[PDB]
Amino acid sequence: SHMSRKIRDLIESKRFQNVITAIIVLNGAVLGLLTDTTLSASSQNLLERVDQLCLTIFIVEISLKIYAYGVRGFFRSGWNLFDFVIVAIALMTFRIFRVMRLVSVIPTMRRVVQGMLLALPGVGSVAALLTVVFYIAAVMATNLYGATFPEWFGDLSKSLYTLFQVMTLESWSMGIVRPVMNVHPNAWVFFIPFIMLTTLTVLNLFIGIIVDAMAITKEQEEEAKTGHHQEPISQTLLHLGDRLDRIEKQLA
Amino acid sequence: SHMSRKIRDLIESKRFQNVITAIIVLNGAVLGLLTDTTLSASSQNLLERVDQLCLTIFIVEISLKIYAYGVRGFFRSGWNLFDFVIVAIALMTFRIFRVMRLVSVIPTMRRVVQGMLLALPGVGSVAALLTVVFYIAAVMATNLYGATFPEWFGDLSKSLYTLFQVMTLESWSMGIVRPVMNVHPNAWVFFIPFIMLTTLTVLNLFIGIIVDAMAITKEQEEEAKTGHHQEPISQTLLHLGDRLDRIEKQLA
Amino acid sequence: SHMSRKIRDLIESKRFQNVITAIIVLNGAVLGLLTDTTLSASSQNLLERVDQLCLTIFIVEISLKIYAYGVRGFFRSGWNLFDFVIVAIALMTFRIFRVMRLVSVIPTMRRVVQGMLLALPGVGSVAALLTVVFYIAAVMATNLYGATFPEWFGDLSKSLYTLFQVMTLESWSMGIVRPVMNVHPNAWVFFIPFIMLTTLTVLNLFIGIIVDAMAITKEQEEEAKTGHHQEPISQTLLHLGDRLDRIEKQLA
Amino acid sequence: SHMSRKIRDLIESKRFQNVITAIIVLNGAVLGLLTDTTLSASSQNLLERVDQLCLTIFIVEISLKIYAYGVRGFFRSGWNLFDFVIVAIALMTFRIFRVMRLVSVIPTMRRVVQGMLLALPGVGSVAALLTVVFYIAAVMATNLYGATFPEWFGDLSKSLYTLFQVMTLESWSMGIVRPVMNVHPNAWVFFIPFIMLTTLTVLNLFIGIIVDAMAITKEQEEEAKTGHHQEPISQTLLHLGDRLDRIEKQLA
Repeated sequence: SHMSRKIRDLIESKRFQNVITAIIVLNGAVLGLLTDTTLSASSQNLLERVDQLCLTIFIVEISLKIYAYGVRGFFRSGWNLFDFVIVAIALMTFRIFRVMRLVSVIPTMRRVVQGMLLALPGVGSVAALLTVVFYIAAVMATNLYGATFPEWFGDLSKSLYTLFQVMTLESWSMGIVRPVMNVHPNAWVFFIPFIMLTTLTVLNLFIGIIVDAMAITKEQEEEAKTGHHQEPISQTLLHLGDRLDRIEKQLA
Repeated sequence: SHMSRKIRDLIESKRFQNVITAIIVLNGAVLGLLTDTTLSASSQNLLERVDQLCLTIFIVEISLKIYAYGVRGFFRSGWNLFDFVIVAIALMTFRIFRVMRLVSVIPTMRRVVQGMLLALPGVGSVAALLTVVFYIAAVMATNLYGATFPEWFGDLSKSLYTLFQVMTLESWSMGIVRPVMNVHPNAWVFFIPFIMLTTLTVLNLFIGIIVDAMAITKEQEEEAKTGHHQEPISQTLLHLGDRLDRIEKQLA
Repeated sequence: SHMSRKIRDLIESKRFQNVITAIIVLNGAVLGLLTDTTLSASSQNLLERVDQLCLTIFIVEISLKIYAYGVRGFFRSGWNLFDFVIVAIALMTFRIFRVMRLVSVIPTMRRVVQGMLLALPGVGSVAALLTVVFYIAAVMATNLYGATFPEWFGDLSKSLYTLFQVMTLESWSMGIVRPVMNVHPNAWVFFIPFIMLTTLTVLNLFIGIIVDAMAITKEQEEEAKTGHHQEPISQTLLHLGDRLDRIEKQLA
Repeated sequence: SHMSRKIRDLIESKRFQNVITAIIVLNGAVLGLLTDTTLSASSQNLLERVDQLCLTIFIVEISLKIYAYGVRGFFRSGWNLFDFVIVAIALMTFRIFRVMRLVSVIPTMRRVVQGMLLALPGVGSVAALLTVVFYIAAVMATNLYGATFPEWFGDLSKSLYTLFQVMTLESWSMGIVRPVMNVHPNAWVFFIPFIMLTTLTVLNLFIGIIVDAMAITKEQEEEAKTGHHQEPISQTLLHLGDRLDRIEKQLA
């Protein structure tokens, strides 16, 4: 009650954030050392104890939190939920995903991720268009080339894999298209438009994400620092037409 | 008449759009399953029936439309025409192109495509410049390298293919230019400027398309939601000089 | 005199521009057909006559021009000069460069090229920085790797070639850096920073050219259509502070 | 005193800058000629003398400077310090780094570098996010693939190297992922998301650096030319609301 409020003053301090950070890093360094196959059984045992400890400190932390905010208002944050699952799941195979908590706990990092997630809706149609082009290209490539080139095109899955490699431009010619053209001389009529269209569309997708993500993140950094953001130049002129219509009705 | 108007209320509903969408997807899923060579004759027969059905539902749809708008005002839309050809052509070899109708029927997808098409005119000159550079490079590479490297440069078509691969940077050095230089030591004087100029110009082309397409699509999304778009800051200041010249002539 | 002025009305017409264009294309198509080694001697002889003709029409054109403007005011245009050299040089080895005249004669194409040239000064320092990084990297790579990898690094020229290939990311790892690391295990400490720095800087160079070129070309298209361009929003507000300081000194 | 002030008039002249530049270039040309292994002992001896001379002229220069500004106000500039270390270090293995002084001495070049350095803080979080993704990916790839593919993934360092190559898209499929999938058929589920996420994030990182660096450098070029820069449109409208609130309180 006064307890509830004094704990939150802990939870929300600089020093406590620094301590959870330091433990994420330590847990991460330890999962890193464990990839090393040459370790003694004792070394591995130790490292596995440091990990147990790290996981334990996280349970407390989360408890401190589920308490000092209650079940309703902890689980009202996606980051709390994510922190929750991440930690809880470890009480039941890629443990190293725990290092993602550097993102949930460091606010400037969290704001980068939020900008990117929030940008995803407005490129949904560019992405769907890419999806449709892939699907169509993969069906045609399977029918065209599957019998003569089955490792690359022998079924839909193979085709999609190969076309993704082709869109990334990786050995698309020496490794895929020239060998195809030795058997199907006009295959460039398929592959060259595929490349032009997917590279255009994937860059549209990337640029749209990045331009929006950056604008979102920047507003969030403003709000977090000062409680508000910059009004769009649009509003500034909208509102400049409220105070000019009034200065003209005054001026009569 | 009241019929004409009640059908359009169908045609233009949310639910009917959802139903045509669902049938495109189904037709697409089925052309996908058909790429699989291992299918029984019965399985193939069935799938081919589902496709026949899908095509049939599309004929009705289009009929519902050519009617409820008349021959003049259906064929006044490029999307209707495209839908028309796409569907009609199937009554006479890449059927999977029918999945492009996800674009013509879903409005946010249609607006992405429209932005891109509408951006094409204003990069026409950058594209023509790329075309001219290719043509010249391919003539020179044929004359320079065609006799000693005929698989890559033996004729104009070969040269253009190879240069396109070179502009995409795919094995341009280990696979093409170093082998060329073993016979023609100064060939880097050709290939390195080619790469610098085409990569600059193709990126100019891509960026111009994308920046314009995005601005067009965004206005179209505004118009579609609210019947108008944002006036350019330019007009907002143009018009701010109409109301400032009048507030100064009032103020005398 | 009235002749001078009536010729210019030819020179500057739409139809005459279309005719010079058509001849450039024809000359280009013919230099293209000549790359084909299989041609009869008669075919080659003919084609070579069409080229002679094309060159001749260009001499007239230029004459019509050097006349109707005089030696001083023809050679006052870089495009006229370029047209001049291009054509004159053919009266004394890459003839196909004549197709560059599509650029000098078509105004929208000329404006693309002008934007790019005019953008070059303002990226001069980014380019010089790239140059310095290359030079330093190539000296170090020669000293580090020249004795053990002389085909790639054996002298300064080899090094620069290889590093250019490395900056384009072409086989930089499977083909160059992994083989280097088998002999020099820490070579990634050289190559990975090289890549990060040159890819950052070359993209800075590209983006700077393109952003400026596009703004320049767009002003030139405005001027060419209407005799003026859009004032920068800056001037529009500068000038909005001239008419607001006067409306406040009026308002006293 | 009047000496102090007359020397600075040297130090800060155009001609003296041109002379230090010319000596950097000469020192650089000479370290370049020295990479050549075929040189006589006399040639090498000479070149090594030209370098000794170059280094000597630099000691004077720096002395002229440490004097005419004093120990406090020379070492108050990062460029002076950099110049200082660079030159002093040569009095005790990559000498060619001395050519970096073209950057410290030429002001437009220095302003390019400053924009880039100054842009680094505001992408710190995007970079940290890339770092975290790498670290996690490398731990997982080591555990997943290290035993079956130890040259690429056998330990954390190997994994990071390979993943960096994969993010650059260099042979990522023909050279790494297809061979991995022959043993681990679902490995595309790891590698394809890795590529999508790192290419998105590294481009975010690059674009953020470049957009900021260019805006910073451009303000610095303004300040250096005229003692001030352009006020942000924001301030121009902020301040346009100071003079509109006063013109409305006047107008009462």
